[PDB]
Amino acid sequence: HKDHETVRIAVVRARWHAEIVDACVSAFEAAMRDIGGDRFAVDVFDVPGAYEIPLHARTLAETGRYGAVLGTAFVVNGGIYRHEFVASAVINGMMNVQLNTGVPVLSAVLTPHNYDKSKAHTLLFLALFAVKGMEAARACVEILAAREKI
Amino acid sequence: HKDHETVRIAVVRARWHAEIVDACVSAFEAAMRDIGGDRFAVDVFDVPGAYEIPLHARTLAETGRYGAVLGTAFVVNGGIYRHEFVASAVINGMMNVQLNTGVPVLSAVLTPHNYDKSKAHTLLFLALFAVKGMEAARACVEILAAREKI
Amino acid sequence: MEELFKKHKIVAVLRANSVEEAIEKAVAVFAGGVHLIEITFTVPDADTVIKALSVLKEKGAIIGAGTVTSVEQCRKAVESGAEFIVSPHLDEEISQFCKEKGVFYMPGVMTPTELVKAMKLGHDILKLFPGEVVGPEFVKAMKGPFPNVKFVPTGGVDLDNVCEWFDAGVLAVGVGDALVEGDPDEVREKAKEFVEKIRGC
Amino acid sequence: MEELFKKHKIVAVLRANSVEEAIEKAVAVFAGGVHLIEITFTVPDADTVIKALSVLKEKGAIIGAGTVTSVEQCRKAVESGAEFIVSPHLDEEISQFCKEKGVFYMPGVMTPTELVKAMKLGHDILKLFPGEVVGPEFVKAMKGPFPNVKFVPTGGVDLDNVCEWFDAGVLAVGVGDALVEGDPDEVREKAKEFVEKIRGC
Amino acid sequence: MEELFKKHKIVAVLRANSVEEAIEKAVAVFAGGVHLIEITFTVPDADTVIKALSVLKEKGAIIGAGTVTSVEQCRKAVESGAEFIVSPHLDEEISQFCKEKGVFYMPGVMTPTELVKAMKLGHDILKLFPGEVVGPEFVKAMKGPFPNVKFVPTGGVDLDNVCEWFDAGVLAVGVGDALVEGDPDEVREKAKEFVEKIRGC
Repeated sequence: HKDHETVRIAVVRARWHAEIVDACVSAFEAAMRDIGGDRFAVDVFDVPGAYEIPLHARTLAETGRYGAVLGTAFVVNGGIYRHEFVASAVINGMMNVQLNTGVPVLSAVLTPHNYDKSKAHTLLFLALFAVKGMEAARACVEILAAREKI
Repeated sequence: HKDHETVRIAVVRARWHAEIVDACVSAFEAAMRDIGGDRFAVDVFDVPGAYEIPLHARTLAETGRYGAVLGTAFVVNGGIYRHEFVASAVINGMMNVQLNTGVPVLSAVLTPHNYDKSKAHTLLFLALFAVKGMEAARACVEILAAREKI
Repeated sequence: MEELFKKHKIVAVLRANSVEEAIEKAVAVFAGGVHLIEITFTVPDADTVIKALSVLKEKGAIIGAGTVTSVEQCRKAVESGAEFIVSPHLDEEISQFCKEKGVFYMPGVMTPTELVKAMKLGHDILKLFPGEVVGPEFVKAMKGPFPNVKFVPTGGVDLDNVCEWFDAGVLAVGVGDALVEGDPDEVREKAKEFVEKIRGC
Repeated sequence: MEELFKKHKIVAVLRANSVEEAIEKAVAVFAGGVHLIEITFTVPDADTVIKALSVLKEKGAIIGAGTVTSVEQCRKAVESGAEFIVSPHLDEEISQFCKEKGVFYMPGVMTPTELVKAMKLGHDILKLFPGEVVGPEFVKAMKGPFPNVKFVPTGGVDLDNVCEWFDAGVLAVGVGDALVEGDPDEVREKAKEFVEKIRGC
Repeated sequence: MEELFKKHKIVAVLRANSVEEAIEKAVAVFAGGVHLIEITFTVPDADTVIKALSVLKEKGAIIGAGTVTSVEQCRKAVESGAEFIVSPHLDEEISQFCKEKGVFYMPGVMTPTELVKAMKLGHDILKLFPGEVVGPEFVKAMKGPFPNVKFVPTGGVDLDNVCEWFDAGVLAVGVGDALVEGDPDEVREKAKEFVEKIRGC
């Protein structure tokens, strides 16, 4: 038939610092509508944190119900322990998932240099996440379409 | 039949700094009862240290007897050698296990910025571990249930 | 709680914007010598804090919760293991709830009328609040008509006047920011200063 | 009244032995920058004053009445156009009357128990009285257990400490003799001084 | 916008070479107390900045865009959620576009003729620009023939003379580099200084 099918996109988002993580997701969804032109539709799923994204995203990617998956989280230094170990496992995890499933996984998992949850920091990240959301939507449409050209 | 089966959860815990690691495990078990409502049950296994968790947890995950596995340990800088090499291998190990078995593995392996086993430090970590236990129980129920929705 | 107040003579009052913050202060305070710790119920996720700090009970800590204004809040404080409940004001519903649950309750008062209503309900230990308004003078004046009433003032208490509060006849003093604010290491030193100052008077 | 208290941060409290005196002060106060004016109900023929000063409403004045101890007094304050009623104490009959009439009511309190009774009846803005006894310390202490309660103290307020009252968290301050006593020209200058001092803090 | 200009008395004018830079300044400025923020439309990818900063609207920020010279630019500023549009000069096409869209428009003027053309088109709030040429003297002089015209000067405004601009009768002042240039922490301190200086005059 003629390909007029909606491309399904999944977003998997961490519940920590949801006010910030969701800023990205909301911006992403709006941008997908602005760019996609209803050629794309997005479903959103929650995950406890960044750590579980690679399995949740994969379970979903291997289902064949999505053209692409966006993982997102705000991973910060809590002042107690080193967060780098998880952040490393997660970025490598998502990289491995797209290489194992054939479904591109975009990363919107941020590891800031500094975040003390100050008034200014909270506000800064809400805005920066909204920007990343918009960038991810553009990346989504362009990469999905680009792989279709091979 | 009707699904009224108990979800089996395994916990694999390091014997180093057991007073702290067990604080997490005890809190986890209590929280699983509080949240699970007897829909879940948890078995606990000991492991010498964090290093062996990925194989023990996997042996168990590949047995099919558990819906999910929680690994836990307190990995610290002994002042003698760098502990980061193991911590890296372990977090990557657990990430690889859940991606190889299809059984989510939760991480409650902590790598603190500082721990000199002072009075205050010991007490701090006993309480922080109890908190992580409670968080893990919530994550467990929610992620297990979330993957069931795909 | 009756033995404990007499034994320690001080209650730390914690306030925090997070679970981790509440824990660090509780530990600095406890590690520094203060065993009776009141967690304001208004700490975001106070319920988590109250339950997580139950680990310190095996080290001799007594964990309870303050700023309780309702029975629903009490129920959660009890659910998490609070040893005691402290309210900003005498409240009959809180008191009856607490009696049924077996959790120690300390109502707040400022005047003889309020004091008496609490006595008539069986509460001989009162939170005096704000201590900033009534002072050690109130505590002493009350001993005339109410020789059997014990107070634990909150506010108006620092290491500079803690001995005045004791000369006046308080049972114990609650201590706020003077004891619990600052870097956890500063907090631990402050706890030692309060314990030692009370020890000496 | 909620917007108005936030907007102006000051209420003049008038006392007079005559209608003409009350008018001259109201005008000096208003002309000098204070828009929220409370007329004590005890001014001889206060009803005349309240109604006569309704002319200032078209200039942006808000006219209400204070020292209300009963519903009969409230009825007359309402009859004359009072925007708001302020009582020396929380009074359930005044409160219910005011709710039925749609006139803003501000009850008086001094302790957490009284504060809470008012909260339970829907009054989150309280008259704090005497402010001379409780001070800015009370206002600040109350924010812990009652973070959503606003105060408008009367007494204990002058231009010397008005900023302390604001640092403590008051909504607005009522001002008595410090603002309204003296020659109407002196009164007008005092009103400017209070407005400017609050403007700066 | 009419209420907002009266309420805040200051508009930050942002300039940046990037999206991240514009955000950091907007946040430092906002966090420091300035709620009305104008984003020059010439910021590379200003459209991204305008839309990304829409998150601050729920915190009380008002986000608009400046240096608009055409209707195509206006359309994008509107598309991204600009609350208002400010042009370097009165422009009839911008004005008509803005009226149709319902976005507040503030035209720029320097002389009575330009002022009047704007009045005849329904614009009683004008951008005065450069304020560096005309000064507070122009603003005051204009009140004679144009008592109903409000100005928001840009340029010639610093914390050293902001009160002169207000004595002259401006509605609000726009502030450029004096407010927004420097390290985001320096910017936040400058915002506090401007707000406090205006607060006092």
